[PDB]
Amino acid sequence: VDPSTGEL
Amino acid sequence: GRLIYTAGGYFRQSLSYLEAYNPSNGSWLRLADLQVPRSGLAGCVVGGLLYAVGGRNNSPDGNTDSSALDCYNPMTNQWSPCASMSVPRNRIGVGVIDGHIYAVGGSHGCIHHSSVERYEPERDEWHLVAPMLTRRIGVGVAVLNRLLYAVGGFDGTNRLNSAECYYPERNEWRMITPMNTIRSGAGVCVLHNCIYAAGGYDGQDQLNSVERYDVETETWTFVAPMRHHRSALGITVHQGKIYVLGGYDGHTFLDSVECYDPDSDTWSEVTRMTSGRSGVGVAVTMEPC
Repeated sequence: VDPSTGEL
Repeated sequence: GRLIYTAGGYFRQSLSYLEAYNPSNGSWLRLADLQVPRSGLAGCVVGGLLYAVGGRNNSPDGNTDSSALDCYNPMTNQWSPCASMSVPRNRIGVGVIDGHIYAVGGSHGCIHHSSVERYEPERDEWHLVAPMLTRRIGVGVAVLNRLLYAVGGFDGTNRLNSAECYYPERNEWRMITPMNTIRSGAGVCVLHNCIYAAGGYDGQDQLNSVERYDVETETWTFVAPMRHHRSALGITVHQGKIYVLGGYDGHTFLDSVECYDPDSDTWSEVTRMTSGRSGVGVAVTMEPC
Protein backbone atom coordinates (compact mmCIF):
# COMPACT_ATOMS: atom_id res chain seq x y z
CA VAL A 1 0.00 0.00 0.00
CA ASP A 2 1.27 3.51 -0.89
CA PRO A 3 1.23 5.65 2.29
CA SER A 4 0.82 8.83 0.27
CA THR A 5 -2.16 7.72 -1.79
CA GLY A 6 -3.41 4.50 -0.27
CA GLU A 7 -3.13 2.80 -3.65
CA LEU A 8 -2.33 -0.92 -3.80
CA GLY B 1 -23.31 29.91 -10.71
CA ARG B 2 -20.29 27.64 -11.17
CA LEU B 3 -19.56 24.13 -9.94
CA ILE B 4 -16.82 22.00 -8.43
CA TYR B 5 -15.93 19.12 -10.75
CA THR B 6 -14.19 15.99 -9.56
CA ALA B 7 -12.79 13.61 -12.16
CA GLY B 8 -11.49 10.08 -11.68
CA GLY B 9 -9.84 9.02 -8.46
CA TYR B 10 -9.10 5.82 -6.62
CA PHE B 11 -11.06 3.46 -4.45
CA ARG B 12 -10.23 -0.20 -4.81
CA GLN B 13 -9.08 0.61 -8.40
CA SER B 14 -8.80 3.73 -10.57
CA LEU B 15 -12.26 5.21 -11.22
CA SER B 16 -13.65 7.04 -14.25
CA TYR B 17 -16.26 9.03 -12.33
CA LEU B 18 -17.01 12.60 -13.26
CA GLU B 19 -19.08 14.11 -10.49
CA ALA B 20 -19.91 17.74 -9.79
CA TYR B 21 -20.83 19.54 -6.57
CA ASN B 22 -22.90 22.71 -6.34
CA PRO B 23 -22.03 24.82 -3.28
CA SER B 24 -25.31 26.69 -3.78
CA ASN B 25 -27.65 23.80 -2.97
CA GLY B 26 -25.23 21.14 -1.75
CA SER B 27 -26.26 18.64 -4.43
CA TRP B 28 -24.12 16.42 -6.65
CA LEU B 29 -24.37 15.39 -10.29
CA ARG B 30 -22.87 12.41 -12.06
CA LEU B 31 -21.69 13.19 -15.57
CA ALA B 32 -20.18 11.40 -18.56
CA ASP B 33 -17.50 9.06 -17.25
CA LEU B 34 -13.91 9.34 -18.36
CA GLN B 35 -13.09 7.31 -21.46
CA VAL B 36 -10.31 5.62 -19.45
CA PRO B 37 -10.07 5.13 -15.65
CA ARG B 38 -7.36 7.16 -13.94
CA SER B 39 -6.06 8.50 -10.66
CA GLY B 40 -3.13 10.69 -9.75
CA LEU B 41 -4.35 12.95 -12.54
CA ALA B 42 -4.77 16.70 -12.44
CA GLY B 43 -7.68 18.81 -13.62
CA CYS B 44 -7.91 22.41 -14.78
CA VAL B 45 -10.16 24.75 -16.69
CA VAL B 46 -9.40 26.77 -19.81
CA GLY B 47 -11.87 28.81 -21.84
CA GLY B 48 -14.70 27.17 -19.92
CA LEU B 49 -13.60 23.63 -20.79
CA LEU B 50 -12.47 20.99 -18.30
CA TYR B 51 -9.18 19.14 -18.85
CA ALA B 52 -8.13 15.83 -17.32
CA VAL B 53 -4.33 15.49 -17.51
CA GLY B 54 -2.09 12.49 -16.97
CA GLY B 55 -2.51 10.22 -13.97
CA ARG B 56 -2.54 6.44 -14.01
CA ASN B 57 -4.95 3.55 -14.44
CA ASN B 58 -4.26 1.32 -11.43
CA SER B 59 -6.51 -1.64 -12.25
CA PRO B 60 -6.56 -5.42 -11.69
CA ASP B 61 -5.33 -5.92 -15.25
CA GLY B 62 -2.34 -3.73 -14.32
CA ASN B 63 -0.86 -0.22 -13.85
CA THR B 64 -0.60 2.04 -16.91
CA ASP B 65 0.69 5.57 -16.43
CA SER B 66 -1.10 7.99 -18.75
CA SER B 67 0.21 10.70 -21.06
CA ALA B 68 -3.32 11.52 -22.16
CA LEU B 69 -5.08 14.85 -22.12
CA ASP B 70 -8.84 14.87 -22.49
CA CYS B 71 -11.34 17.69 -22.71
CA TYR B 72 -14.85 17.76 -21.22
CA ASN B 73 -17.48 20.16 -22.56
CA PRO B 74 -20.24 21.11 -20.06
CA MET B 75 -22.32 22.19 -23.06
CA THR B 76 -22.51 18.65 -24.46
CA ASN B 77 -21.41 16.55 -21.49
CA GLN B 78 -18.92 14.63 -23.64
CA TRP B 79 -15.19 13.90 -23.41
CA SER B 80 -12.94 14.55 -26.41
CA PRO B 81 -9.33 13.37 -26.61
CA CYS B 82 -6.52 15.89 -27.09
CA ALA B 83 -2.86 15.82 -28.07
CA SER B 84 -0.96 13.64 -25.61
CA MET B 85 2.03 14.74 -23.55
CA SER B 86 5.50 13.61 -24.62
CA VAL B 87 5.56 11.32 -21.61
CA PRO B 88 3.26 9.53 -19.16
CA ARG B 89 2.84 11.40 -15.86
CA ASN B 90 1.36 9.68 -12.81
CA ARG B 91 0.72 11.84 -9.70
CA ILE B 92 1.09 14.90 -11.90
CA GLY B 93 0.94 18.60 -11.05
CA VAL B 94 -0.92 21.10 -13.25
CA GLY B 95 -1.30 24.86 -13.56
CA VAL B 96 -2.65 27.35 -16.10
CA ILE B 97 -1.18 30.62 -17.36
CA ASP B 98 -2.63 32.84 -20.06
CA GLY B 99 -4.78 29.97 -21.33
CA HIS B 100 -1.83 27.59 -21.46
CA ILE B 101 -1.64 24.33 -19.53
CA TYR B 102 1.52 23.30 -17.70
CA ALA B 103 2.11 19.64 -16.90
CA VAL B 104 4.69 19.34 -14.13
CA GLY B 105 6.75 16.38 -13.04
CA GLY B 106 4.94 13.18 -12.17
CA SER B 107 6.10 9.60 -12.54
CA HIS B 108 6.44 6.97 -15.25
CA GLY B 109 7.29 3.46 -14.19
CA CYS B 110 9.97 3.84 -11.53
CA ILE B 111 11.17 7.12 -12.99
CA HIS B 112 10.37 10.49 -11.44
CA HIS B 113 10.09 13.44 -13.82
CA SER B 114 11.71 16.85 -13.56
CA SER B 115 10.48 17.75 -17.04
CA VAL B 116 7.62 20.11 -17.79
CA GLU B 117 5.32 20.60 -20.80
CA ARG B 118 3.09 23.43 -22.02
CA TYR B 119 -0.13 22.83 -23.95
CA GLU B 120 -1.55 25.20 -26.56
CA PRO B 121 -5.36 24.63 -26.86
CA GLU B 122 -6.05 26.46 -30.12
CA ARG B 123 -3.10 24.86 -31.85
CA ASP B 124 -3.57 21.61 -29.92
CA GLU B 125 0.13 21.02 -29.22
CA TRP B 126 2.44 20.25 -26.34
CA HIS B 127 6.02 21.48 -26.07
CA LEU B 128 8.61 20.88 -23.40
CA VAL B 129 9.75 23.90 -21.42
CA ALA B 130 12.62 24.27 -18.93
CA PRO B 131 12.66 21.32 -16.48
CA MET B 132 12.28 21.89 -12.73
CA LEU B 133 15.43 22.01 -10.60
CA THR B 134 14.14 18.87 -8.92
CA ARG B 135 12.48 15.60 -9.91
CA ARG B 136 9.01 15.69 -8.34
CA ILE B 137 5.95 13.48 -8.24
CA GLY B 138 3.01 13.84 -5.90
CA VAL B 139 3.83 17.52 -6.34
CA GLY B 140 1.30 20.25 -5.71
CA VAL B 141 1.11 22.98 -8.33
CA ALA B 142 -0.59 26.39 -8.29
CA VAL B 143 -0.45 29.63 -10.30
CA LEU B 144 -0.42 33.17 -8.88
CA ASN B 145 0.28 36.45 -10.66
CA ARG B 146 1.06 34.43 -13.79
CA LEU B 147 3.87 32.49 -12.10
CA LEU B 148 3.87 28.71 -11.66
CA TYR B 149 4.78 27.11 -8.32
CA ALA B 150 5.87 23.52 -7.70
CA VAL B 151 5.58 22.53 -4.04
CA GLY B 152 6.69 19.36 -2.24
CA GLY B 153 6.52 15.93 -3.82
CA PHE B 154 8.87 12.95 -3.99
CA ASP B 155 12.14 12.74 -5.96
CA GLY B 156 12.40 8.98 -5.64
CA THR B 157 14.57 9.12 -2.52
CA ASN B 158 13.04 11.67 -0.14
CA ARG B 159 9.67 13.32 0.37
CA LEU B 160 10.16 17.05 -0.22
CA ASN B 161 9.45 20.24 1.69
CA SER B 162 11.23 22.31 -0.95
CA ALA B 163 9.38 24.19 -3.64
CA GLU B 164 10.33 26.29 -6.66
CA CYS B 165 8.96 28.88 -9.07
CA TYR B 166 8.86 29.08 -12.89
CA TYR B 167 9.13 32.51 -14.59
CA PRO B 168 7.77 32.19 -18.18
CA GLU B 169 9.47 35.20 -19.77
CA ARG B 170 12.82 33.65 -18.81
CA ASN B 171 11.78 29.96 -19.03
CA GLU B 172 13.64 29.38 -15.81
CA TRP B 173 13.06 27.78 -12.42
CA ARG B 174 14.12 29.29 -9.10
CA MET B 175 13.96 27.69 -5.68
CA ILE B 176 11.94 29.56 -3.06
CA THR B 177 11.49 29.31 0.68
CA PRO B 178 10.89 25.69 1.65
CA MET B 179 7.84 24.68 3.68
CA ASN B 180 7.95 23.90 7.39
CA THR B 181 6.66 20.41 6.68
CA ILE B 182 7.74 17.64 4.31
CA ARG B 183 4.73 17.23 2.05
CA SER B 184 3.95 14.70 -0.64
CA GLY B 185 0.56 14.60 -2.31
CA ALA B 186 -0.82 17.70 -0.67
CA GLY B 187 -3.59 19.85 -2.08
CA VAL B 188 -1.96 22.99 -3.42
CA CYS B 189 -3.96 26.02 -4.45
CA VAL B 190 -3.86 29.80 -4.57
CA LEU B 191 -6.08 32.12 -2.56
CA HIS B 192 -5.47 35.85 -2.57
CA ASN B 193 -1.76 36.46 -2.23
CA CYS B 194 -0.85 33.02 -0.95
CA ILE B 195 -0.05 29.54 -2.16
CA TYR B 196 -1.64 26.97 0.16
CA ALA B 197 -0.29 23.54 1.00
CA ALA B 198 -2.86 21.35 2.77
CA GLY B 199 -2.34 17.86 4.14
CA GLY B 200 -0.15 15.39 2.30
CA TYR B 201 2.33 12.82 3.55
CA ASP B 202 5.53 13.63 5.43
CA GLY B 203 6.86 10.09 5.38
CA GLN B 204 5.31 9.32 8.77
CA ASP B 205 1.59 10.16 8.69
CA GLN B 206 -1.09 11.80 6.54
CA LEU B 207 -1.26 15.49 7.48
CA ASN B 208 -4.09 17.78 8.51
CA SER B 209 -1.81 20.80 8.88
CA VAL B 210 -2.06 23.56 6.30
CA GLU B 211 0.52 26.23 5.53
CA ARG B 212 0.49 29.18 3.14
CA TYR B 213 3.29 31.03 1.35
CA ASP B 214 3.23 34.80 1.00
CA VAL B 215 4.85 35.64 -2.34
CA GLU B 216 5.73 39.11 -1.02
CA THR B 217 7.21 38.28 2.38
CA GLU B 218 8.39 34.95 0.97
CA THR B 219 7.54 32.99 4.10
CA TRP B 220 5.25 30.13 5.02
CA THR B 221 2.77 30.21 7.89
CA PHE B 222 0.56 27.55 9.41
CA VAL B 223 -3.18 28.30 9.42
CA ALA B 224 -6.04 26.40 11.03
CA PRO B 225 -5.59 22.67 10.32
CA MET B 226 -8.31 20.69 8.53
CA ARG B 227 -10.59 18.45 10.61
CA HIS B 228 -9.37 15.27 8.94
CA HIS B 229 -5.81 14.24 8.11
CA ARG B 230 -5.55 13.51 4.41
CA SER B 231 -3.06 12.81 1.65
CA ALA B 232 -3.53 12.64 -2.15
CA LEU B 233 -6.48 15.03 -1.80
CA GLY B 234 -8.38 17.01 -4.39
CA ILE B 235 -8.41 20.76 -3.78
CA THR B 236 -9.69 23.93 -5.40
CA VAL B 237 -10.87 27.47 -4.70
CA HIS B 238 -14.43 28.72 -5.01
CA GLN B 239 -15.81 32.10 -4.05
CA GLY B 240 -12.98 32.91 -1.67
CA LYS B 241 -12.88 29.49 -0.06
CA ILE B 242 -10.63 26.45 -0.15
CA TYR B 243 -12.34 23.11 -0.73
CA VAL B 244 -10.55 19.86 -0.03
CA LEU B 245 -12.23 16.70 -1.35
CA GLY B 246 -11.48 13.17 -0.18
CA GLY B 247 -8.01 11.73 0.19
CA TYR B 248 -6.43 8.93 2.21
CA ASP B 249 -5.83 9.19 5.96
CA GLY B 250 -3.96 5.92 6.35
CA HIS B 251 -7.01 3.89 7.31
CA THR B 252 -9.74 4.73 4.82
CA PHE B 253 -10.39 6.68 1.64
CA LEU B 254 -12.22 9.78 2.81
CA ASP B 255 -15.46 11.04 1.30
CA SER B 256 -15.62 14.12 3.52
CA VAL B 257 -15.35 17.55 1.93
CA GLU B 258 -13.99 20.39 4.08
CA CYS B 259 -14.22 24.10 3.41
CA TYR B 260 -11.76 26.78 4.47
CA ASP B 261 -12.80 30.36 5.15
CA PRO B 262 -9.78 32.69 5.44
CA ASP B 263 -11.81 35.45 7.09
CA SER B 264 -12.52 33.35 10.18
CA ASP B 265 -9.59 30.96 9.58
CA THR B 266 -11.79 27.91 10.17
CA TRP B 267 -12.69 24.66 8.42
CA SER B 268 -16.12 23.10 8.13
CA GLU B 269 -17.48 19.86 6.71
CA VAL B 270 -19.75 20.93 3.87
CA THR B 271 -20.76 17.67 2.21
CA ARG B 272 -19.66 14.17 1.31
CA MET B 273 -18.80 12.79 -2.10
CA THR B 274 -21.05 9.97 -3.26
CA SER B 275 -18.22 7.71 -2.01
CA GLY B 276 -14.68 7.95 -0.63
CA ARG B 277 -11.64 8.02 -2.92
CA SER B 278 -8.21 9.57 -3.43
CA GLY B 279 -6.10 11.10 -6.19
CA VAL B 280 -8.89 12.96 -8.00
CA GLY B 281 -8.42 15.83 -10.42
CA VAL B 282 -10.45 18.85 -9.35
CA ALA B 283 -11.54 22.05 -11.08
CA VAL B 284 -14.27 24.67 -11.31
CA THR B 285 -16.39 25.65 -14.30
CA MET B 286 -19.95 26.38 -15.48
CA GLU B 287 -22.64 23.83 -14.70
CA PRO B 288 -23.60 21.26 -17.42
CA CYS B 289 -26.38 21.24 -20.07
